[PDB]
Amino acid sequence: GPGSATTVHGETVVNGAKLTVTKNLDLVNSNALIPNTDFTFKIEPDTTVNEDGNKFKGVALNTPMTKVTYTNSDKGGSNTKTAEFDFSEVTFEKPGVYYYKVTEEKIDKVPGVSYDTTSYTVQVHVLWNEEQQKPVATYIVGYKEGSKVPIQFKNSLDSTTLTVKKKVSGTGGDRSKDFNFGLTLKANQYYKASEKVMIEKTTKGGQAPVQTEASIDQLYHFTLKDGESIKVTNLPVGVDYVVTEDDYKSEKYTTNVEVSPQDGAVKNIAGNSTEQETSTDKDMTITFTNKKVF
Repeated sequence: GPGSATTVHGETVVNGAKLTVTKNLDLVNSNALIPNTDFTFKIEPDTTVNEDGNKFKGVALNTPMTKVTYTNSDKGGSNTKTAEFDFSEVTFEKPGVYYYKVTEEKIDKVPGVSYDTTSYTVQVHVLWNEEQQKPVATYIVGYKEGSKVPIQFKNSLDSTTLTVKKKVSGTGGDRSKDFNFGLTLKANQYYKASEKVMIEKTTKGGQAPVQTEASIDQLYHFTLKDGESIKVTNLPVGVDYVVTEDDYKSEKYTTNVEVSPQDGAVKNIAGNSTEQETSTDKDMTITFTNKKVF
């Protein structure tokens, strides 16, 4: 090489018959749990092409779908995964640019996931190869809306919060009494047993909010005084749950429950426990009112 420079008499080889598809899972809550699921990608001959001497409709692949898989254990990781399409076995009859469309298939929709609807046009440049004595997929160019770009799909993972509050009313209500509660989050296919969600308890005085963890499929015990709350801060969407307060009728309390989703319709339950609710993308506030009079 010139002076102190170092000369490499060739290059790193790129496989011009293979196309990488990248999945980026975009978390609205950076602490979100990662659901067990696939993302599927399909490649199809582009029908919209004007078939002249150089441009061709793509030749259909034998395996026109590929996928990436996510599991609960990916949490904390990069949340980027790759798959690949292979064009090496595709028989091209003549040199040309062969056009395909690459999309993400939203077949099994996961609660709280927003699916990328991007459609990439992919040009497979197929050049005559003197060695192999045939037309060969030589390089691949993909583009979205007027820039040649790596093929990436970006799916968004939303999650939610559940806030449980205690309110004491009546002239007989003890505002310094601790009421006992249980929270159960039920496991499903997306989020298995023992995965943990984050819980913050706020008390009304000088102490800062306290952090704890609750396991899916495991009863979580907590207490609340009037005007205190807990908040599940990274509750996944699609998760069934029950909140119950102990029975305080023998201590002369009446208990009612208010189930209030953010922009939704408030729900009043005379009694002691929520139904089995299912978490949605809306923040849920559940208030237990304990009333005592003379």
